[PDB]
Amino acid sequence: ARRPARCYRYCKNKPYPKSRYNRAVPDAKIRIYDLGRKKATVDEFPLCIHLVSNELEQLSSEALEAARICANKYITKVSGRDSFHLRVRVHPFHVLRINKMQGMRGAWGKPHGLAARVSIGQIIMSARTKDSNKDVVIEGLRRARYKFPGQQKIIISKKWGFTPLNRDEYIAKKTNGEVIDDGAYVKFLSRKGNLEANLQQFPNYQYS
Amino acid sequence: GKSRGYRSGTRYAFQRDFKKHGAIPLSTYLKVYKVGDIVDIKANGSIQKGMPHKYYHGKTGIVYNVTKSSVGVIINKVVGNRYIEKRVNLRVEHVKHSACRQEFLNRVKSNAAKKREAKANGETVYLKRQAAKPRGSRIISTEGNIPQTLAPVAYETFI
Amino acid sequence: SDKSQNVMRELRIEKLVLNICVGESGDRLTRAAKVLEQLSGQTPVQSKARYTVRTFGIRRNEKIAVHVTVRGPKAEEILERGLKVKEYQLRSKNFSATGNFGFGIDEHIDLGIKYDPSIGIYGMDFYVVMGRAGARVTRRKRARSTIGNSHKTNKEDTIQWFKTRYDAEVLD
Amino acid sequence: PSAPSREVVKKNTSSKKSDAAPASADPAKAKKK
Amino acid sequence: MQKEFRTSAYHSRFQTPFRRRQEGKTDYYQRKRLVTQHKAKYNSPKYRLVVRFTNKDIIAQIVSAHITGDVVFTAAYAHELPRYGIKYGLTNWSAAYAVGLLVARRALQKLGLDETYTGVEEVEGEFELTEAVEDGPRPFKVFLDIGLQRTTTGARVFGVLKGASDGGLYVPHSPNRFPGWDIEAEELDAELLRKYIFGGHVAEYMEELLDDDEEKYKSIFKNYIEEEIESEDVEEIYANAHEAIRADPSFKPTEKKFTKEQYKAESKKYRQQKLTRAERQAKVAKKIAEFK
RNA sequence: GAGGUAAAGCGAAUGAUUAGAAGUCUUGGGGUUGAAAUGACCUUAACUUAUUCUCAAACUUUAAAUAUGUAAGAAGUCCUUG
RNA sequence: CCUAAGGGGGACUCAUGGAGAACAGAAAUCUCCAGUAGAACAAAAGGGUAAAAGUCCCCUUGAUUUUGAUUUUCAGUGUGAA
RNA sequence: GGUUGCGGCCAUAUCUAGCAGAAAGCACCGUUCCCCGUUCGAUCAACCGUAGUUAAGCUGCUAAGAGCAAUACCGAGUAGUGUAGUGGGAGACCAUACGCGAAACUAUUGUGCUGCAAUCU
Repeated sequence: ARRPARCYRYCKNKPYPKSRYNRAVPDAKIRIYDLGRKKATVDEFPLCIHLVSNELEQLSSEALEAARICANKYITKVSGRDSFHLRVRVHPFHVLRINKMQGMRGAWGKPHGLAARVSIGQIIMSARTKDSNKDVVIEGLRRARYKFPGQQKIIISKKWGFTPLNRDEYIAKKTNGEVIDDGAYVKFLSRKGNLEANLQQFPNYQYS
Repeated sequence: GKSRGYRSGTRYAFQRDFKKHGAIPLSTYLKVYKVGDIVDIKANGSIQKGMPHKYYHGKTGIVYNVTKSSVGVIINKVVGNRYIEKRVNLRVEHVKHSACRQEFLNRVKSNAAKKREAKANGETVYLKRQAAKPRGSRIISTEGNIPQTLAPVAYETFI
Repeated sequence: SDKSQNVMRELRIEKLVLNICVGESGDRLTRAAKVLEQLSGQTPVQSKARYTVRTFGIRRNEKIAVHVTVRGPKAEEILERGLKVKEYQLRSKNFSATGNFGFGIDEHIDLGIKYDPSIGIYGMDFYVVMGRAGARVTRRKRARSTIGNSHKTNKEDTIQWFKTRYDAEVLD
Repeated sequence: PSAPSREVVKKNTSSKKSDAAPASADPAKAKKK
Repeated sequence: MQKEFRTSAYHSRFQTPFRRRQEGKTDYYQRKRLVTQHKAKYNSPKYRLVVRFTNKDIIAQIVSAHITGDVVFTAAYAHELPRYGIKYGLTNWSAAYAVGLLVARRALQKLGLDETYTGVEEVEGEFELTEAVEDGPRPFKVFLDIGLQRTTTGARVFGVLKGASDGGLYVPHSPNRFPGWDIEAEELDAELLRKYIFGGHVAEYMEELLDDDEEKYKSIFKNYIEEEIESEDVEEIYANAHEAIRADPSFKPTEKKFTKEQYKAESKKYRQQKLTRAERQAKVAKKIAEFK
């Protein structure tokens, strides 16, 4: 049924999303993007590891599903289902077309599948875990790379978990009462807005 | 098939600016246009009468006629291998004075003003504009500004 | 200054609206209009259905309800007549967040008007719109604006004003 | 007597069932049973 | 349960109306129709007879519009009327007539068309427009501007209109809005217009109220009683004010008890000044400190 | 002067969309309270608030590079009056 | 397709949400508050429009006569339209 | 300097929540014979300026305020891009050379100016 992925590897066409102009589009294979202990707070998983695209390329949704399943299975089998949080950072929004399913007359294709367009340096999957669980997660992502076409790099992030702060400035902000939890993520105090609300929301804030 | 109507392809050009819809400020209706004046053509989407064609949106021309609520504007358009004389009737809402003359008109006054001063002083003065010349020699003092040595930095991943 | 005990901050009735929403048109609506003009002494107005609903049996642009607006001392007189029917006992869930209130009588003859058998009996909605001096600010044509927060009418202020004026009880 | 009628202020020209009128958007009026 | 409406995105995309539209003072549709001049009359200005009524005043200005702002030609205020002999009821229909007559005469005095275009010297309620005089300058042409206030037959704005029309100004108009106009029979009753020109309605009200409600008569017409003005000689007040206006249409400013700088210094005492950035910074620091 | 393409944006409008958090259920169901009170409870799902991941040829506040209109004087500018 | 859905003038503000009123309830009618247009403007889609170009009311036939010029398509011919 | 009338630019002017406002002005405010319009003198119309109030409107000030505006050893000379090579790479794409050069983000600052006429402790 599926053509080989080599037929849809390159970003040759303009983005073709679902809209009010194409409606007979089937759903993407990947439906879950957060796996593992997704409800864990920021502090339990300081280590972040990314799979990063070195290619301007298209990845099919079923390839994303296969890689997600492979990485999840390996990391769960080795270190347990609650030792990590894996997030897929690409969503398939681009509709691929197929023509045959006379000649080149009326050759406009029909929806065939979904793909995500990734750039060079774009993150495909991220995994936040404990430091002691580093070598496991890498090997989990190293296998997921086999489900993708092109070249991908495994990069250990300098930042704390999924936060945009480095591992040293997150500590600097937390020890000053400058950060609170909001479930799986955090909220940072801002020096702008209403003073009373900001002081109430961050009671442990040492003002300078 | 093909559609080539009057306002085809004018989706964004004839739009009002963001947070600038509504009624026209009346300084538009108070400006006085004379024959020979130079005006910038910019179609206003809220007034559909006297609206210019999409080609003339962004063109500058000569006012050749003044009517009750409009002015006649002269535009030169390339059609093939020569220019064709066009005469467009435009309501003053789509017409603004071009600022290119008021800059040049001041230079006419300044050149006249500077020439009479030199004549009154009996000297000669040069009024041609000059392009930016190469800069001349100069001495750089390092007192308080001793050079700092810079080097290319090592590669590092920041994600 | 902004003194609460100012002369112009006194609550008063702006208007009293009487509504009879008979679900059909024709004779019954005309008789309801006759009731309204007998009660208020001024010509009522008929309101058309905004859309067609099969469940209610109404069609768009069909004259369904009839209502009238009374102002001045006549509004006060009719309001106290209606409160006699309600025997001066309203609920806390009769006053809106904007300081107005209202109720509904089931029999219009209880107001003190002569019963007739051609006319029939019709229930009625009384609504009282409360307001202070300076509401014209929000209604005039030139320099129309809003009303300041302290001058606004609210639920609690209307509740205490009603309890003071009519010595009635507001079921909380 | 006079017969005045309330004038039109809304803009809904079509004679169709309006918004905010769905089934099952109501509570159970017979909850006490 | 319902979405909060006043979001930051709501304020970011909000397009505020014009300053004098948000004030609810200038109708820019009508202002565009009035101000805009035929482009072939290049710098010839259109003149507006701006007529505005307050609770205590009538303002009649002759205005020309410009890019930097409107420029006033002449102005007449109802409180100038006591100088001409009208002390009470400065917002009458007849007070409006006197204000219109005064502004028309003052404008023609400023222009220099006094002997020519004297106007309706004998006010008899007849509908009339100022025709041009042959081999002479055309009469001053001004267009009425009533702003946001409604067009009703018998309104006070058309009292100023009639006063200016009888004063020699050429203000195009129709008599179907003057009081005394019959809508069913398309003609104007000159008698009732003349009655409202010389304050007949107020005199009739005093006559009708004096013999019916003595207390309401005393309260409403307290000024007339304290000045010993009966209903019979009210018309003479306006008739003499007309002659006084036509004789001396000049403007006499009120002699100021204080100078401009004295007013400025006295007023500057009762104004709060903006806090320095350091002051509000110190306030924020003190609030943080007192919050432990 | 004009533009709305590249880029960018979505804790900015439209449309698409991942995940939790805290609240309202008073106009969601399930159960456990009651000899009945729709008045509490635990849960799923809905909304709301502050966040979060990813997008748009027929979305956009913003907005290039290149290309494009006009002007750079004697048929001009100024002074007086037919 | 439309004697108005054309023309002029005037008055008003829309979709929606919240809080209230006998029957009346998720949907009738009435009141207030909020409401940058999230409505409507015959018909596709785009643009435009808030004391209006939207809704309603009043009066009307300028949807009239004569013939020229101009714009678009363009040969700078016709037709249509403006 | 305050206020009013008519404005220009059309948020540095808007929005939310509080407080203050001498004089004048404005305003709310009182009445219904008359012109006039309404289901309703609420709006609109007229009369009085007389009986009252700054309660509101209006003006000004406050807010580690929302928005808006401006600036920058902010991001960032980054993204993008014109031109060039018998450059690299299987390709996708990338680097370099001569040029131009963002947006978001970050930080700081600010919160109407002004024209004509009249008027005022």
